[PDB]
Formats: sequence, C-alpha cells, structure tokens
Amino acid sequence: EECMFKDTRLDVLPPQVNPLNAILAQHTAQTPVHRSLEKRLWTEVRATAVSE
Amino acid sequence: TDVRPQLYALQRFAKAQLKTATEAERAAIEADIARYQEYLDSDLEKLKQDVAEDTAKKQKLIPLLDRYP
Amino acid sequence: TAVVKNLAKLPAATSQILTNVSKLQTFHGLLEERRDKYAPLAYHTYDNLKQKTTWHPIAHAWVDEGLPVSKKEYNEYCWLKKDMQRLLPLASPFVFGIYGILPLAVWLSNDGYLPSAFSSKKDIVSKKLEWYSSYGDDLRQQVGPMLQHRLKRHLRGTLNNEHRLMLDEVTESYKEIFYSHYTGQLRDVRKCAHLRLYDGTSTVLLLTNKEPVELTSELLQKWNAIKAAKLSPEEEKKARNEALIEAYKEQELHGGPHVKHMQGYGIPADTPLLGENAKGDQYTQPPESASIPLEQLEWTGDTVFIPAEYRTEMEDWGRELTKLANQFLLLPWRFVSNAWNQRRLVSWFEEILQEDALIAKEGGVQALSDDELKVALLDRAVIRCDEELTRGDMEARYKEISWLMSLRNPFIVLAWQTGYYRSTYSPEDDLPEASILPKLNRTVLDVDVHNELAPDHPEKPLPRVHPALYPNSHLALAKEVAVLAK
Amino acid sequence: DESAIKLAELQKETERNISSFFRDEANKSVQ
Repeated sequence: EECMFKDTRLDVLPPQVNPLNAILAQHTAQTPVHRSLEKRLWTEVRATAVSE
Repeated sequence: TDVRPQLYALQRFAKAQLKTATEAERAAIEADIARYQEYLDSDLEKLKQDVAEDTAKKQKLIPLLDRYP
Repeated sequence: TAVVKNLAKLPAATSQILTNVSKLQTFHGLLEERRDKYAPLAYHTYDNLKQKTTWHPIAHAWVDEGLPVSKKEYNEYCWLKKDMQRLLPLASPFVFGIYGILPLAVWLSNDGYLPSAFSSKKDIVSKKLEWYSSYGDDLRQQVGPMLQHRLKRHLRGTLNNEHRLMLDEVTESYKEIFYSHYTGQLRDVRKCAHLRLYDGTSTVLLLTNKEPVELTSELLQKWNAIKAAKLSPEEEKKARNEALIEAYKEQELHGGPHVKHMQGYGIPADTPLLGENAKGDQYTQPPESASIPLEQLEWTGDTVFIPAEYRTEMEDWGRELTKLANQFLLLPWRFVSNAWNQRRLVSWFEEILQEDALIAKEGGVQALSDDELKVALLDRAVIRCDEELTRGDMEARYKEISWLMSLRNPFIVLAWQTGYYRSTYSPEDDLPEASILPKLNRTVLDVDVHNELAPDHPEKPLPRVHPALYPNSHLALAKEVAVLAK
Repeated sequence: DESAIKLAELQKETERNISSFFRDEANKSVQ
C-alpha cells in the first residue's frame, strides 16, 4: 500500500542476460556438425582470399 | 595452409554422419556430398566463388550499419 | 484575410472542381470494373447486439494486386475523394436558404477546410504536403495523446480494475509502446504486435459441402504451391480437395476446429429428435451432407474469417474512441454511428494497403522522393511536420507501419501511430538545451520484422538484438542490402 | 546464467563429435 513512499528500483533491476545466447544456441541445435566444420573452411578460405 | 585435405576430411566426416541420418537429413547430406564433389572436381573455383559472394554480401552489409560515420 | 483571398479564386476553382469530379468518376469506373470481377463478396455483418454493421479489414479491405495504375494517380483518387467530402458545405444554402451562406464563408476562411481547387500548387504531393503542414498535422497533434490514453484505458479498463482485465505478459511491451516518450528509446513493432495477446486466435473456416475446415499454414502453403504450378483445373481442384480432406482429418484428430470451444462462437452438433421422433438410441438427426462420402469433399469457395478479438474489436471501442481514431487519421467523424466510422477507417486502411502494394511495384520506398515519402508517412500518421527526420528513419518508419498494417488490426496500428505525437513544451526558455549528439539516423536494416520476438516477462525486460547480429543475417538481409547499396 | 552454459555445452558437444571422429580415424590409420 505504501509503494509510492519507497524506492525499490534496486530490488528490481533489468537482467544482464544476453538474448543472443538463446539465439545462437537454437542455431547450433538446428544445424548439423558437418556444416559447423564447413564454417571453419569458409573462414579459412576467406583468410587466404584476403591474403592473395 | 592446405584446403583440399580439409575438404576431404569434411567429406569423410559427412559420409560417417550419413549412417545415423534420417530420411530428410540423408537427402540433405547427399546433396552436400554432391556439392563437395563438385568443389573437388572444380579445383576449388566454385568454392572460392561462393566464398566471394558471401564475403561481398557481408562487405556490403557493414558500411550500411554505420549510422553515424 | 483568407476569406477574400479564397473568394478571389472561387471562380477559377469551379472548373477545377468539375474536372476533378470527372477524373474521380473515370478512376472509380476503372477500379470498380476491376473489383466487380476480381474481388470477392465481403458480406455485411452486424455487431454482437445486432443493430449496426461491423467492419474489419481482413474481409472488407481488398487489395488489387495487379492494378495497372501509377501511385500518383491513386493518390489523386484518394485526395479527390477527400475533396468531395470537403465540398459538402455547398449544400448548406440549398437546405437552409440564402442565409446559409455564412457557413460557406466559414468554409472559405480556412484553407484546410477546402478542397484542392483552392490551392495554388499543382502537384498532388506538394498540395497534400501544404495541406498537412498548414492544418492537418496540427489537428492530428492534438488528438494523438488523448487517443493513446483512450486506447490504454480501453485495455486496462476503468475504475481500478486492471488486475481483472490486463495481462501480466503484455506488461513490458505495453510499457515500451505507451511509455517510451518517458525513456526516449525507440520502439520495436513486434512489441505492439504483442498487444494482440489480449485477443484470441484468429481463424479462417473454409466452407465445404460437408463441414467447415480450419485453415492452417500447411494447407495454405500447399494451395500456394498448387497455384504456382499452374496446373489444369482437373488437377488443380483434385490437389486442392486432397489437401482439404487431409486438413479435415488433421483437425478431426486435433479435436475439431478452435471455434467449437470459444465463447461467442460455436458449431452446432447434430440436431436432436424430440419425443416420439427419437428412434430408440439414435437421439440425433444428422444433416444431409452426412450422406455425401468424404472423398467428394470440395471447397464451396466460401470463407469465414473469425478474428476472435475479445478486447480489440472495434464494436467494444465506444462512441468516443472511434471518433478519436477517425480524427487522428483526419477522417470524417461527426454525427454518425460507429459503424459508419468503422467503414471509413477500413476504407482508409484499404487505401493505405493498395498504396503500399503500388509502392512495392514501383521499386520500394527508395524509389520515392523525399517529399513523397514524407507525405506517405503523413498519410500513415507516423510523422509530424515539426521533426525533420532523415531518409533512413523515414524508410524504417514506413517499413514498421507497413508490416503492422499487414496484420489487419486497427488498435495496434493506432497504438503505434500515437507514439509519434507525444511532444511536450518546457516552461523555461533555456531548457531544453541544444543537443550535442547528431540527428537520429536509422536504416531499413535496423527494423526487425523477419524474426519473432517472445513477450518479455513482467519487470524482466531484455535488451534489443540487432538483426545483423543474428546468424546468416547477410543472407536474409541481402534484398535490403541490394536495395540500399544501389 | 542459463544461456551461456548451454551454448558452451552445444559447442563442446560438436567439437567432441569432431575430435572423436578424427581420433578414431587416426587410430584406424595407424592400425
């Protein structure tokens, strides 16, 4: 009843959770493993492309 | 830094994974194996072309996100 | 003053008025000729109390995808319809007498009360922008906040009954949509779509020769595939009926359509046999269509849209909220039932949707000019003329409200729109101080429409993730990238 | 947290499958 006569903003703060983790986890769960290993090839070939 | 043996390793791992795959997963992995064989026969030219396409997409994406250059 | 200034051009205005009437007649002839052969029959439906018609865009707002018309010509059509509405005070002398000229003087005083013919400008875009910046933005900037309050107080209810009416999952989205003028942060449209959680599940019953079947994403996908294959009708109808019987079996396994167990709607069971008509244990009398075998299941071509808007429906809005919704959109509102204002709002909705379609045909938003985009956003009621935004912010705003209007719900549309008309005035001269940061800029990429967003839990809001940070975003955003880089 | 540990676990499971496969392959090659 005395909510107006308090300062409870510290008792209720916005969480520091990154929602991106929930997104990337759903991304890996849907993909297979050989595509995960392929991404290491896509990155490596991109490095050699920038090198040449 | 070698690329051909890494692609061979990827193809062999995909073949190993194909055994435990379901029907749709089996079809997708078969298409992937055909893609890898096409890369192998093309001497990594199609692979580098696809890499360049994706990198061009990314490199067009970056400068547009600079709202305050 | 403006009275004599407009009387000076009143002779020169009648010719333009009649020319505009002829243009309107020709365009309406074309549009109705197309509509009478390509558009379905949206039947009239009465409200729950069954005294006045009710209107929804899903059934009544049809979009002629394939209208061979330029966007500017449609703007002319709509603006001249509004000019015909504004020509109504000319009837005052013909119903009151020769002393019915003082209303005509009041009409000629303000230029915002007048049609296009009294304007010195020529292009429809410049004329529309002049009218807006002179009269319409000011008229709209004094209805926005009050309309927002009415929408809020429609959700939360009156007399301290929020614990009985509001939902605890739409709470943070409600706050971000309605109280972001406190924070100064931008809003996500998906948080306004979360307001639809107050409503039920919107369904679509296709009527067959046997029973109604609920439409699903799978059945619609199959029908679109069959439509794209361009098959013969002997094969098209066969595949459609195959998908239809499949969906019928699927819903019969689900436990019937969603509508059977929703308060206010329902499918009757088999009729009862009364008294001696009861033949022992068979207390029912099935319908005629029970004789038809299920393999002959064919779509009647008839559809029933059920929005299930238990809190959002325009009937329960009221005498005042409807009028303010029409005021805020610069539509006619006085001395009419809420049914007529509902139709006016739905017609505005249809106009905006057709304009969106024509814009997409013309090459999107980027093909438009700056004044044309400004005028489009003014028509959508998301910009006020005292802002001077950038082009990217305008494009993002257009994309936002276009997606929001694609959902066919006026309440969330108005909730979104009214947020852009909450401006304050300071009592001091020094304050607000001159800012140090640059003007607000955005892009079409910053708007997340291609992803779903769950409602944030009450008092646990989450930060905003850019679409670019998602995996494979460069592939999903490739269209916008190609449009922007070019 | 309850979102970072899950992501780390999924990544570790993927790397585990990869490393186990290639280790078995190396062992068979030595055999």
